[PDB]
Amino acid sequence: SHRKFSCCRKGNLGYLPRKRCTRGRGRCKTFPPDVQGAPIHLTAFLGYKAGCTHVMRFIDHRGSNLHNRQAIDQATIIDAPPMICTAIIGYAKTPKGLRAVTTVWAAHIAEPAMRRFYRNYFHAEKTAFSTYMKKAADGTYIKEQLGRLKQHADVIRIVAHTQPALTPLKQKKADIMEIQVNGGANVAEKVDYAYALMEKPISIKDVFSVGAQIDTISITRGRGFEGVVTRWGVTRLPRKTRRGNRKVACIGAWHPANVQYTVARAGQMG
Amino acid sequence: MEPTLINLAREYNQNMMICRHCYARNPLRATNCRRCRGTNLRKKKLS
Amino acid sequence: IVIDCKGHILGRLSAIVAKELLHGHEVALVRCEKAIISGAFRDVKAHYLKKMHKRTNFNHLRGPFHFRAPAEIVRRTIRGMIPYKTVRGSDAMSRLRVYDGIPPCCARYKRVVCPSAMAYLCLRPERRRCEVGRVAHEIGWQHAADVERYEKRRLEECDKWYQDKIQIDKKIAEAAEKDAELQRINAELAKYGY
Amino acid sequence: SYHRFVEAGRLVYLGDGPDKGKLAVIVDILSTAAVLIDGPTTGVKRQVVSLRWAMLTDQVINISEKPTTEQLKKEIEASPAIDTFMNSVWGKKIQQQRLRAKATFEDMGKIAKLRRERKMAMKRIAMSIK
Amino acid sequence: MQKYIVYGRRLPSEKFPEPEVFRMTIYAPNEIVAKSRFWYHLKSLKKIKRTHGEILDCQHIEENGDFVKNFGVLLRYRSRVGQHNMYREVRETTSARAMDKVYSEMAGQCRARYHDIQIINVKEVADEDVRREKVAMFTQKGVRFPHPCPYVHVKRAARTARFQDRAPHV
Amino acid sequence: EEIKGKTFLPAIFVGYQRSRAKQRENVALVKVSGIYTRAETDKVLGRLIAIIHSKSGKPIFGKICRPHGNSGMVRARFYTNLPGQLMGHKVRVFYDNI
Amino acid sequence: PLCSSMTIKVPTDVECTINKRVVTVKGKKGTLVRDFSHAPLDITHANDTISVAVWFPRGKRNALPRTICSHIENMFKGVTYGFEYKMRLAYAHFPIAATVVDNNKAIEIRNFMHQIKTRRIECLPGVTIAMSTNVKDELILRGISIEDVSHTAARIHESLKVPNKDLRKFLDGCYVSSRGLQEQ
RNA sequence: UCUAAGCGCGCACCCCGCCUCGCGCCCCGCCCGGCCGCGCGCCCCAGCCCCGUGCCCCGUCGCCGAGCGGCCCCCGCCCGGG
RNA sequence: CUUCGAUGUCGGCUCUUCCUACCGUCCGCGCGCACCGGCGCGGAAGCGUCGGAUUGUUCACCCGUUCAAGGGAUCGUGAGCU
RNA sequence: CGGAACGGCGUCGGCCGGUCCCGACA
Repeated sequence: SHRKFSCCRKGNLGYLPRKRCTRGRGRCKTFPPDVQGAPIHLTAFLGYKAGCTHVMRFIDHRGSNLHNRQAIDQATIIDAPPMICTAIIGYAKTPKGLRAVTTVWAAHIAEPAMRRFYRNYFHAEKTAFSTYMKKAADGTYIKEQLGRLKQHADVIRIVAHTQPALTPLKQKKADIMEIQVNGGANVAEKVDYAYALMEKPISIKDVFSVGAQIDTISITRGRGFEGVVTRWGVTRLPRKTRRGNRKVACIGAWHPANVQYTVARAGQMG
Repeated sequence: MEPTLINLAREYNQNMMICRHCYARNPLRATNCRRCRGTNLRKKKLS
Repeated sequence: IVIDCKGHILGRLSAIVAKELLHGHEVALVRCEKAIISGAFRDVKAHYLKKMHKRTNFNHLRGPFHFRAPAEIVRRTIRGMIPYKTVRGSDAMSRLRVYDGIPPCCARYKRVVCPSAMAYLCLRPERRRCEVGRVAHEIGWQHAADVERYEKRRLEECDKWYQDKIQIDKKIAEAAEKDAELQRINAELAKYGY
Repeated sequence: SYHRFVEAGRLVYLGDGPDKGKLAVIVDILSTAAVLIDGPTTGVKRQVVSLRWAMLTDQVINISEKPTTEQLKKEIEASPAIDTFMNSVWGKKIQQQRLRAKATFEDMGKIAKLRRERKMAMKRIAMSIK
Repeated sequence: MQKYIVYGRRLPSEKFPEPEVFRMTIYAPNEIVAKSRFWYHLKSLKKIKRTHGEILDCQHIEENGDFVKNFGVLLRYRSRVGQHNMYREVRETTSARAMDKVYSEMAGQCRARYHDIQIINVKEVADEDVRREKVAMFTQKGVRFPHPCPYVHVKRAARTARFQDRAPHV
Repeated sequence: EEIKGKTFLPAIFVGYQRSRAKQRENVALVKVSGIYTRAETDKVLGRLIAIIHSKSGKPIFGKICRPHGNSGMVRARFYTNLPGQLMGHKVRVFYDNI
Repeated sequence: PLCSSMTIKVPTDVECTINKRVVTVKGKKGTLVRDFSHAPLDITHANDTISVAVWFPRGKRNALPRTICSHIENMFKGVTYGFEYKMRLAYAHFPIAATVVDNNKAIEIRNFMHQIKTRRIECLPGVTIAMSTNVKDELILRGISIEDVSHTAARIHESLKVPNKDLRKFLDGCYVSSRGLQEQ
């Protein structure tokens, strides 16, 4: 037979599998289009959500009832402790797909970034970039490696670390992100721009301008094992029903003999 | 507009042959209709 | 046995290749985007997109897996002619390497082209021959341009090496005369004829 | 479709059938499928062969229209076409092929050892001029 | 396929104390088929069954193959529609060879087996008398055409285990 | 071992003589390199062949009997029947008499 | 059997070179290379006659000799005389107005049926677009290739497509009037 | 003559993108050590520019080195909060 | 023809997929298409096909509204319910 | 390409008719 009355599916199957994010933090994944003709610009920056607020605004939207009128909107402040670049990663465009062509680390890596490397800093032996510091320091090795990137790399990225001392949280260990460098006329200019930013602070003001629109990526708030009614949006069944009303009633037909992945099932929400 | 242009447009718009099946814009002296596999039925119309 | 896949019909070479695999020969196929599939492109794409419809309704992860890359398209075609389920079949699908473009790994390997499966001999002029590389891009492969960008550089590199090889071989000819003279006089024309 | 036409008098190397490796001359064309071929100086008796068996050779011999086996034999002798083909690269290989065909398992054993020594000598020479 | 001429007569009776000898030119695979066809034809055309008749001879005819001669076969094929008629024209060295070429085209073009076709007549046509374009095209004194199937020479790729260092040219 | 220098001709154990229903393990289908027709097999018929036991390291000897098909393939029998793990494994046809 | 021969004659001024199945025709108006590799044809430049011959002609291989010769003749005419397609805009109540731009390689059409939307069309490479200095309400397009001047004509013809209504009654658009083929 | 070659436009469909996951792999760090194998022209088929060969020995004596290319080897908890 | 040492039986609710023999939306094309609106085709299954009064209803019917196609899944869906 | 009446200026092959160098208003 047929559903009789037409009703849409509940939930986006695109957002399946609905599992707790195994990746530690929200990852950039894809980065903005390079363009190949703009002042060289970094494309991203990590932030810690601080809070939300009200902002009174004046609207200049021509053709809208709000034109020449005031409005109040929800704002979301994202705390932005200034990040520091610690390395430069170049990526060749290979037939298989973007694949790295070696990274050049900073001669001096800060303790917050080193804290990320270990599970317990106090009980660890601090053996990170120990022979690297000796291989560099003179810095001749760093330039030679950067030169290898200039010929073998087509997409340049800057590794950067947040300092969590200047943020109210207790993270103490830094968060590392590969921020892409885009817009320069050529790859040799891009790595030259990167060397100037190396081991020096980057601030949100430089990365993003007021009036631009940005895409915010993060792990959502976790609700734990949720019921189908909260997790997928289904109806709470009639209150005269035995064995519960907080459950999808029928999870499939006789055939297919197996429960389909489409059907809403109870799991982790958040 | 000018009558020469009206006739020029007619050549591009109402001077045609349409098969009864393909409903296609077949050529004027078309023995068969290409799209309809060659049914010989044909006609056209004007305002 | 590295066979340049260029110009071969997918099925015709796959039959020849499956036999050499099930007979304990290790075989690698390169430039598999340049392999041909007889049939107008419209039909080929249709038969490949009809393929990508057949997926398990209950969970599409246990469903028939369709791989967009043109190398994997061949690997699935050879797998059809190989009893992959048996150890004789699994160990033989292991001895097959499929590469889209000749890769750094198979750059210096000697390459042999199987004439029986080559398209110009196999199919009549006027059969709208398609290539897998064109078909692969439509069904989803995302790296057609990247293979083209890399093999342009590889081919340019081969041309520089070719001038050197010609000078190296002209030099080998002036070193023809040796006990090789005796060996050729004994075999190449005398009695054996080889 | 440019060079090597199936004109009458084309000398044809036979590539399949009862005669493979024997030259013959196209006395007459039957259809676009077959040809009548006679090779008096090679032992192919005037027979109807298929143009799939025949492989055309560059050399073409003038023959009388409707020649007859004896007349064909006389004309072949006067023409140098058999000889030109024999000293040509294809002819040299056909002559070599006859000896390669004349083989026994023991004869093959000697060639295999020689084809290992030629291979080793080639490696030595390539190294020596590296 | 083999060109047999058969001579047969009605069994001698008190009404026919000398029955009439009938000759036919049956092109057949073997003498056994040739004498079967002869009886089938006699039954319809002369009302003589084998059970009431005796074949007196079935002699094999051998024809020389010195030169290609055009040959014309008038036949009455039978397709699922019903019996029709058809004239064919084949350039071949010998009549039996031409008839073999005739039976193979009727198999491919008209899907009729040996027993479906009945041969009304076979003959030798002259270069002047050709009625069909295919025989006419080669009938002319000068005929040069590029090799029709140069690609067929891959019959060697079968044995070369298909591993040529370079891909062969035609 | 017994085989120290005999040049040998390459060969492959393609599988046992079989049908889709039954398998005669006694007969082993060998393909002799360079032998492409039933006609060429007569030169290689009755020769001694041997396969090297991969696990044991000691050769299993055999002889070549009648030819399997029109494609230069040959049927052979060995002193001990073949294991089946030796499929695709190379077989050596000795150029020398023993 | 049959070589399905068709023969065309090379003009004296223009030079034609055939290598493989590629055809380069060079002349005062310009040089065009039309690859005819799509089909099976044997071509001889000869003393002064291009011949396209298809040996063993099948049902559809019968068409190829004439077209390849006709296409080669259009190349010849283009590099000696040059081709022109005059298409006139016809406008009823609202006047269409097309402005030539991009150094005569582009047309910008506005006020088609008083539509806010404007249409920008780019001439294909080697063929240019111009307006008529005397008749007016007429676009004269001229280039060496006969296909590439017609292809631009068509691109401009369908860009002006009345959305629905009744096309027999509503006759506003750019319609090719004369393929003049004289000059550029 | 829209098609038989050739050619342009083109659907809320289709396929990819973005997005959700992701086996595995890559780079770097600490290290930076072992194991293996020896083998490169390109295009074109209605010019096919000289064709129709070659390899035919992975032990059967090849195992040097170098060069390319592979392959392996790494990398803690408990405990306390959230 | 299968099932009776038993496969719980109608309609709803709930939820999920599928089909096209397409109602609107999309693309062309024909009208006995001036406009508006209708009508007939070919491609098209992404999206929508709802709120209610009587009836166990499926249906039926009527009222409204962004005006509202038809069907498959053991006549989809009882250790899911009623 | 299970399939029917029914179509095809698809490509082959027939079977019977008329015009065709007297060249299918000049």
